[PDB]
Amino acid sequence: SNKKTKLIHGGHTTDDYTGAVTTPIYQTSTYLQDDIGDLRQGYEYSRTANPTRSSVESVIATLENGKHGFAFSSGVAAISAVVMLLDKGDHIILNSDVYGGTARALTKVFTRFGIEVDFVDTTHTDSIVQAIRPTTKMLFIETPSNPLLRVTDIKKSAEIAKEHGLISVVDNTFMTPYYQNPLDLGIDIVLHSATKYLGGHSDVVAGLVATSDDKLAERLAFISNSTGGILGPQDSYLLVRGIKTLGLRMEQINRSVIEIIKMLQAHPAVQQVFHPSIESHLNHDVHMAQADGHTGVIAFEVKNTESAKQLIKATSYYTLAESLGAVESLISVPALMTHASIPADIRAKEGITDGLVRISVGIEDTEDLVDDLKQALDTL
Amino acid sequence: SNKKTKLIHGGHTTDDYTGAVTTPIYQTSTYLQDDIGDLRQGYEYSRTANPTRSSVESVIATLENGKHGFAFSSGVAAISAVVMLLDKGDHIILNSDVYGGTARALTKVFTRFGIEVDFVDTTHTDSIVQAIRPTTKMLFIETPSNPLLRVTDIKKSAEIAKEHGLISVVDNTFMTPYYQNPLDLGIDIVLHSATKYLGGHSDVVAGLVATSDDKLAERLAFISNSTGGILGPQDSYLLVRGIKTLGLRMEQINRSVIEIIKMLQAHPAVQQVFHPSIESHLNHDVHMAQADGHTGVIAFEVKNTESAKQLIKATSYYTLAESLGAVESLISVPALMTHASIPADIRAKEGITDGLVRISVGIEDTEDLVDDLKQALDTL
Amino acid sequence: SNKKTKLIHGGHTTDDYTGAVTTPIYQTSTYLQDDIGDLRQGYEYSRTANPTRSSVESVIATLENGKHGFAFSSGVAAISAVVMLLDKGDHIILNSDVYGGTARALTKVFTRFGIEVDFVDTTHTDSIVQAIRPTTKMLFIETPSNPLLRVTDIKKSAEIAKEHGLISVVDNTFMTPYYQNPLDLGIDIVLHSATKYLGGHSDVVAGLVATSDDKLAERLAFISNSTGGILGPQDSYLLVRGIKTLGLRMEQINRSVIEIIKMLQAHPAVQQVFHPSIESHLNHDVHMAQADGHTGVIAFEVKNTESAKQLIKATSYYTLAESLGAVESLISVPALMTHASIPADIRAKEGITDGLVRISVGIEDTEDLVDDLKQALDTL
Amino acid sequence: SNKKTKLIHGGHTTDDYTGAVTTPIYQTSTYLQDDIGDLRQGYEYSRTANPTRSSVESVIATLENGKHGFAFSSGVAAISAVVMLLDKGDHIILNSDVYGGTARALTKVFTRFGIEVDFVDTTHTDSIVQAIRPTTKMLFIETPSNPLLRVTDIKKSAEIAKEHGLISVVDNTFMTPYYQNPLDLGIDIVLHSATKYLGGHSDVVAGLVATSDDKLAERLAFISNSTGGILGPQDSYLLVRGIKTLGLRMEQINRSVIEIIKMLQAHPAVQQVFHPSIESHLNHDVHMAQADGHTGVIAFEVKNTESAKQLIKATSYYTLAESLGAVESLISVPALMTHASIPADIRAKEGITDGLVRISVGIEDTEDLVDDLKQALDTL
Ligand code: NA
Ligand code: NA
Ligand code: NA
Ligand code: NA
Ligand code: NA
Ligand code: NA
Ligand code: NA
Ligand code: NA
Repeated sequence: SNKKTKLIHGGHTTDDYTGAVTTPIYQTSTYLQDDIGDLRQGYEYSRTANPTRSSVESVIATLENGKHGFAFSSGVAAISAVVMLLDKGDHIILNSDVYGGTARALTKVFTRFGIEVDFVDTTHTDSIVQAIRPTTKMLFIETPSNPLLRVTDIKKSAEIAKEHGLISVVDNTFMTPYYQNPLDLGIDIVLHSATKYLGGHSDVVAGLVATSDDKLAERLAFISNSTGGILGPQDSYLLVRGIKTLGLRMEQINRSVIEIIKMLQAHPAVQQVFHPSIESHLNHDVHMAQADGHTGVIAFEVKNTESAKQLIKATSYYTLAESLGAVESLISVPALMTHASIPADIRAKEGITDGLVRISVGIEDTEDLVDDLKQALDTL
Repeated sequence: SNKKTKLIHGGHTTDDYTGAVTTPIYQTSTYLQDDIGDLRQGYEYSRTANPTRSSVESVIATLENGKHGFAFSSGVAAISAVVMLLDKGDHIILNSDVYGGTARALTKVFTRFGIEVDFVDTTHTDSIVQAIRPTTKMLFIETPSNPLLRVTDIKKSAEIAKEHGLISVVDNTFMTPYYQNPLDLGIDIVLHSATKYLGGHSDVVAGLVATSDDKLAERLAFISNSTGGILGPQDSYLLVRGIKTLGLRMEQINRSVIEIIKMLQAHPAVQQVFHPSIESHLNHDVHMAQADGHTGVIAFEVKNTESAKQLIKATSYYTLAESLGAVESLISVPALMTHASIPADIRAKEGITDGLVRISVGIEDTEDLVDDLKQALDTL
Repeated sequence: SNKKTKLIHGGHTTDDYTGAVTTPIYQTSTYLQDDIGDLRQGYEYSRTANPTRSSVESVIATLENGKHGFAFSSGVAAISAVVMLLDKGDHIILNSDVYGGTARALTKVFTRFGIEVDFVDTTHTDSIVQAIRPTTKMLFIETPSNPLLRVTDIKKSAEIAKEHGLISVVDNTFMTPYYQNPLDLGIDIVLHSATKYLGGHSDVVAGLVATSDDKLAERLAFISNSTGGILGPQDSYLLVRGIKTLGLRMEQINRSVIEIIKMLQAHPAVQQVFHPSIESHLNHDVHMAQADGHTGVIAFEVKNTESAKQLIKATSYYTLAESLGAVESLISVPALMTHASIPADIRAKEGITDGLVRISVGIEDTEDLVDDLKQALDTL
Repeated sequence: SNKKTKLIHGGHTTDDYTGAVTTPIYQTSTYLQDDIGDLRQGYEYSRTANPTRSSVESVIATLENGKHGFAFSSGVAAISAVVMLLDKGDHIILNSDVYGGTARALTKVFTRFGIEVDFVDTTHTDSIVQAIRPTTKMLFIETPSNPLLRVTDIKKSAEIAKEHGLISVVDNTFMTPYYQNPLDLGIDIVLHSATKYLGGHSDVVAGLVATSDDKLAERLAFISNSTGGILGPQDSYLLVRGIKTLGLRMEQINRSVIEIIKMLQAHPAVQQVFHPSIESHLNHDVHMAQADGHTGVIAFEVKNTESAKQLIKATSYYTLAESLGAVESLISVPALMTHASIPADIRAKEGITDGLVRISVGIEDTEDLVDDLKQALDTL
């Protein structure tokens, strides 16, 4: 019925054979055949299918109201699988500030295979309509984006994509299936870095893909079986286990996000704050129309580089590390850690100022996270 | 010094920190930074590098006398990584009977990205010289091949490749590093389905790549980090553990192979036998010059389909399943299980007769495997 | 600072060496010594100590405000370890309705070693004072108990134990460290079946023990090293990971418990309800004085056996299985599943009527659990 | 049929449900019941039984020609389980130089429960007959023993035990089921530290017990379920996997043992050598009559402490660590590492001289182990 219930009882995460209430870990590569071609339960070679991976795939399919799930060895492997639906000469539109790893994959790997890529500001959907070429076959959207959390209208992107015969894809990592279901809004394919919120415990690198399209599912399965970026059984198990608490975690993260944003907007040592919950944020109405909660990623400006470094070292409960979506709260400085190769004045142009801090809110006590960040800001 | 010693003491498979005599399993995605950019031991994000994966990579690099190792989520992911060294318009030569999954990847995935592929009979190396085009950039060789175990001269293929500016690649799965070291013979890149002999226990799907070329290594690392077909830490650990016994396993397998081949050549219900140890086999001299042992895969002809099915069901110690390189002995019928989509008369043309049986010799008692197969053959 | 924060940042659950933000899994048995007696980081043999087990032990010690943690292969192994602090001729007081496995261990195993055991109603602490013999050395208390949730005054039990020179022990499984800290109230030793709430995901059988007493800790360590009921590294890792969400899980469980109890008290097909939150419950004041939340175990009477079976099969979100403390809600009938060997009229005497149902509330949506149970009750 | 075959095909180590050729890892604690009391495949709570543990138990039972297997969290937990077959006032005979952990368990833990223990020189079996008291109920034998490898006649010990109504137990760790089967010679119970050869890779701490006695099996199962020293599923899986190569490993170890002993007997810097293969060894005939191979543990005298330390640091392929039975060769000095608490002159009395070195032969190349040890000895 309701979401927290569905997280527990949706999908196939028990053992039909023994009744084990958790998915068995099939640390195995091949399977007995009773006769040539007779598969006991459909399995014959773990790259093609493995029952633990199948359990996690059924989970992501159920949670996104899709029909088919796919588990890859990482988020970028999921993305490469999806991009491989295209041929040389095909063209793909991506939102202009898409994830750095996504941009790198497209422009430094797939353009060598004749995939053409255009980055557009999808915050106005007519931008998409202008960028459509006769060779465009895919529209690829993150919402909200990193690290400034730009929101893209998912439903309109889906309509545009259908009208022009495009495969629509949403990287739903930041929102998770708990808050935003792109397939329900007409999108062809939804994907996730399960490395982040879904696994939720910073201990699995994994990607997940869901679709309701039988033909797209068949092509994805062919690509996964032929290029082989499959998730292993132990990581699939840890993913299923982590997803059990997704709702509780995201709701705690959201309570802290609201309180932390109040604090940041009030504080003198903080200028601009980037988050879709702020009513002045571009397309705040749109986000509210397509999601019923918020991501735990916030960005905000302090004065300069050394204020940011001071902030990092003054906090007791914000940890300096890569990734987002941990049980710990994480802090980072994009201009030094993710956008450092970009020349400084294009960084400034894009809003990636030297004092832009990104935090990924964890599940610590709300008041502790507010107080710790505020006392650290008070030293600036 | 000697090979069985090197299998135990070569590579980094202990913990410098605690002294643990086995590699710790780093079931983790990200890493604390003491300062922005200060990595404690070089780690920052598990897709880029993970210390358990690093342990297995150092093992494959050491065992092939290379400098750089790479661990992928499967053999075909290793192969796709290597093929992605090429650009649209580039051309690759493969041996004509290359692994079905390899052929499928190249002709149904990578040709859509403008990679051109030509299959040649590399058992005569001048075939390679004839097939070279101005656009050829890669030469890809399995030796010996599946399921008829054709041998290709590795050293001459390396010389040819160097003279024409080609990246040379050997799929060394069937021989393993214990018996055949392509990098020692001038090959640029060696790869493995570690799913088979290296893991050795039918419980990991994985690929491994080694090279001595710094620039090729840098490009492989970039491709692995951007397309993300990485092996997880638990599977890397199981790989290291399985490789410990590789020498003992391969030597037992070889003792049984010699005895089983004597039996098969003597038996009336058996026609042709395919294995590089037979002195009448094409390029037997070449194989002996480039390897100091044998693969555990044998193929042999019985009369027809139902003799093969009878054989399978009469044996007590040969198991009907996909894959090769298990501790169990495995039996299969290519014409029904791996070449069934090919029309019957091209199957016959290629030697894939309806009675061609393939066995992958395991580590059971030699006399038991000889006796069990012979008594099963005696029922034909 | 606050509890949800302490769950994330308390204890040692990162890797000092690589910075890995999760505890490495040391799947290892022994450790290199640089010189005879020189242990690099204190490890020499995994039974004596293993760094993953050490991580989980530091977690349980921190969460109970103790000094020493111990991880055993199960709850009953923790209990046997603690009972082995005694010698033949020593006497132990346990609360009269203690866990069936505990009772069985004491009366069918340890009495054969000359341990004498007396069961008393500890809901009145003067019962303890009456039962003290000159040979009594241990007082062992669960609060609240299974399946009728009797509450025992922990602080008074501690005072009594200190005055008469007894080792006081509390089985704190049902409350978890999130809600009840016996060591803070003077108890010598606190233990847990981490199989239940702490692991929280029905995928680890494990026990945990914490103490602040150096001498008791030394004796426990000696017993653990000599009788060897240690938890393995993979299970220790899964325990640490599960404990991360303990607070969020228990708080969701508590919201549903309050609402479900309102429903049960209102429903006509339900007679008595057993839970310490009910103000009419014996020692409700005491529980509130020693805990700041509630267990997720509830018991309640329906009419008879077949009403209970009907109830079980009418619910969609209550699962029929052993154990408690899962993410799923669990349902059971003690008179058939845990007290079936007791004659029927002593069952009735004790309150274990044929219609007594026990539910362990999970983390599903509150309204779904209320509605599902109520609609199932409405069919009676 | 033959032993290497039985290691691969004996026991239940595949999945009946999916056909998976390796045992699934049931990382689970409890199991769905279709009706109260209806267990789908006999499982209801993982402490009582877990299907991965059941797989390893069936393996040890098959390999020792027993009927019932039991897997414990360590060797000493197996031993404590077996000792708990006794009651206060019962008396147990152990061989005089039994494992230090065994001696410590008996004399410092179980004597506090009224178990009486007598150490006798079982190398003459009439010693056993002299030590029998009216209260003796158990006879516990290691053969060969640590670190001087004394041999005890197993068959005569069994006859003696049966005639006087004693439960006979053999710690068969050093020989493994591959070479010595005590149950075949009349022994009631056989046990193993699977931490050593059976797991074989220094990455599992575990114990295994096998018996053919239904009543003893029922009592062991009751003790295991009530005191809870169970092996977890991941460790059970790693045990099954390690046992696959037991025969190949032990045979390599034995080839190196023979050659190393020739070297040691010839070398001037080496005095006495302790190993049952030497024809001058006490009860060499007896060992040959009850085993068809040898343990990989050897002890030998060098001059003094600093010759032993020099030896350790001169070898390249002998590793300084606790335990025995690794793939690596291990070296140790009992007088400093296992017998250091014993006063020096009783050490000398027992033969534990300051220059007594113990090596556990691994699976490195034979000639490398001979040459490395000899060149290290040549520096003395
Ligand atoms: Na939505
Ligand atoms: Na649709
Ligand atoms: Na070679
Ligand atoms: Na070279
Ligand atoms: Na408390
Ligand atoms: Na105290
Ligand atoms: Na024997
Ligand atoms: Na017998």
